[PDB]
This record gives sequence, C-alpha cells and structure tokens, in this order.
Amino acid sequence: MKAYQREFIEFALEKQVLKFGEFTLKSGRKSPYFFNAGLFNTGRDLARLGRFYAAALVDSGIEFDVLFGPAYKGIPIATTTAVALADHHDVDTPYCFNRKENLVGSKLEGRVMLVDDVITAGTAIRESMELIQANKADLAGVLVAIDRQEKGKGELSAIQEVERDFGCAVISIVSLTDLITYLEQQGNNTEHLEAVKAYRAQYGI
Amino acid sequence: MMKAYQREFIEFALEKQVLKFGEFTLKRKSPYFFNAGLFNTGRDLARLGRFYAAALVDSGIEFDVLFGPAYKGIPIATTTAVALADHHDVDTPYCFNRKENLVGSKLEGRVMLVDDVITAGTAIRESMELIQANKADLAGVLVAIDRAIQEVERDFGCAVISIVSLTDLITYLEQ
Ligand SMILES: [Cl-]
Repeated sequence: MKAYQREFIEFALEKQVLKFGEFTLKSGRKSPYFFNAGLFNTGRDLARLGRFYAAALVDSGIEFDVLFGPAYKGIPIATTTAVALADHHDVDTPYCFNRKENLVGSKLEGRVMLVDDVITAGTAIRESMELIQANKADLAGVLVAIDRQEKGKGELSAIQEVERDFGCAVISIVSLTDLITYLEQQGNNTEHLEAVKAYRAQYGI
Repeated sequence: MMKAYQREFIEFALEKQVLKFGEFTLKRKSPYFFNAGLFNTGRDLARLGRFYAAALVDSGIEFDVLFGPAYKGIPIATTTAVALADHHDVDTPYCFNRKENLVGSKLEGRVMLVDDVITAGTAIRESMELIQANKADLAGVLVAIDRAIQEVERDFGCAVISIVSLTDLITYLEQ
C-alpha cells in the first residue's frame, strides 16, 4: 500500500477511530474491527483527514470540476479536503454543499466529486444525485474513508450498489484489504521486543 | 494601525467581492455586506480559516470547543480548527449543529462560536441557546466584521469579536 494509506491506518488507530477486537455491529454481524470516522473530532484530526482524502483523490487521477459535501457530515469533510488540496497539492478546487430543505459555495456544474464519510445504504448519495441531476451536472465519483469490501443484503457491496445505481466510481482512502496488509506487514513485535530488552539489559542506562 | 492579518483579510475579502461597503438592506439597513457563502474555492476557505484563527489567537479568549452554527458556521469552524492546529499548534475540539442535534466533540466547558456576520442573528442565537441548553458555557462569538451585537452580548453574557471592524474597512478603502 502507499505511504498515505499506511499513515491513515496508524492515525485512525491512534485516535481510536479504528479499533481491533470483538465488536457487535448495529446491523446484524459480529465484527473483528470497529471503524467510526466520527471520532475524528478535533482541529488536528480534521487537518490530517483533509490531507488523507486529498491524497486519495490525487492518487485516483479522477478529474472533477467541483467537490461536493452533502449536508451534514459531508460538509466538514469536503471543507478540510478542499483546504488540503489548496495548501498541499496546489489545486484550487471549487466546492459546494447543500442546505436540507439551497446551495452554499460554487455552482453544481460539470463533473462533481462527492466526498463523505462512509457509504452505509447509499442514502446521502441518492439525495445529492437528485441535486446534481437537477443541475444537469454529472456524478464523477464518490470518495469515502474506508471501503469495507463486504457483501450486503444481496451479493454486491454497498459501494458496488452505489456504482451500479449512480454510474460513478467510488474512491476510498483505505480498504479491508489494506487493513490485512497492514496487520500482515508488521515486524514480529514480541520477537524484536525481547531482543531489544536483552540488548538493553547488557548495555543499558 | 490595524494588524497585518486585518489588512490582509480585507484585501482578501474584497477581491472575491464577498465583502462590500456601501448601503445595503437586510431583511433594516447596513453599511457593509459579508456572506461567506460567496467564497467558492478551497483556496478561499484555506485563507479564511487562517484569518479566523489569527483573530482568535489574538483575542486571547480561552475556549474548550470551537462551534459552528448551521449552515455557514460549519465550513468556517472546520477550516478555522484546521488552521489552529496547523499554524498555531492549537488542537481544538469542534462541534456544529443540524438545523434539523449535534455533530462532533461533546459540547462541554467553554464554547467559542464562529460565523460570518452577526446579523446571522437567528442562526447564532439558536446555536447559543442550544449550547446553553446542553449545560456548556459561552466563551463568545467571532464574526468576520462588525461595528445586534449589543443584544447577543446582553442576553447571553458573552463577547462578540470580529476579525476586522467597519472602521478598518473604511480606512483600508481610503489608503
Ligand atoms: Cl446559513
């Protein structure tokens, strides 16, 4: 995986946004991990998050003319991503978000990149799509923080349903698979820990 | 004289024509106009948080949570928190409301609100009532510009501050 994906995971772990262990999901299943981007709730958590969404966006190479964040959760995420693009990528993108009710910022025109936290059932995307549709712009992509890569009600994932229903690509910072790589790519900790302690014991303090 | 950040903010806000001086009518009259909703690019937003952050640091007001009223306060609070963290090493909990309820960090201690103009009365007062109803205190409200304020200041017991003043705007346009 690339550097930003590794640094995202570590950051999510540091902030307790990502956690491993036993977890009962409010949506049936028992899961081995918990992920809740809502815990990125301070100014430095947001700065970093804008920068990780921005990195993921530039990595995809998808061209977009406006970054749209749906009310309400998409608003801060679009905001910090837009900021990360101006200051760290020298990309000055128009940005837009809606009021529930009607548009703040730029016009919804051309290729629209929707940014949000997660794709649960595709709800926020459906209302937004009706705004894009209405404005005769098209949905070029949706960017979320994590792609869980698991079957839903049927056989397609929640992301795959969004792709089918709206015709856009879904972009994620990271995926279940990255979480496995990350875990599989760890330097046998207790092995090195003991050797480091042993080396210390003989040369320490 | 006005500080560097104050001069730079006026210059910024005038270029984008988001800030205007003249004679305007609100739904009552005003000598200035400012609608942060007119900023339309990420670079605008970037510069915006930095000016709010500079104002907030300069004010020396202590606060535990940065709050943004729906809807315009939300991107303002977000980018202001990003700037605080990035440029001033101040990592502040943030929160905002759904006009619809709260999103972000738990609302506790002293809460500083940020928004574009104070004639954003109804949105700010409600946010303010909502903060209080949640047992947190009000540190103050920071707007981009002012001289309305009197009212909020009387019945909520907190200060209303701004990045710049009407005087600074008029002085700027003289120089
Ligand atoms: Cl608003």
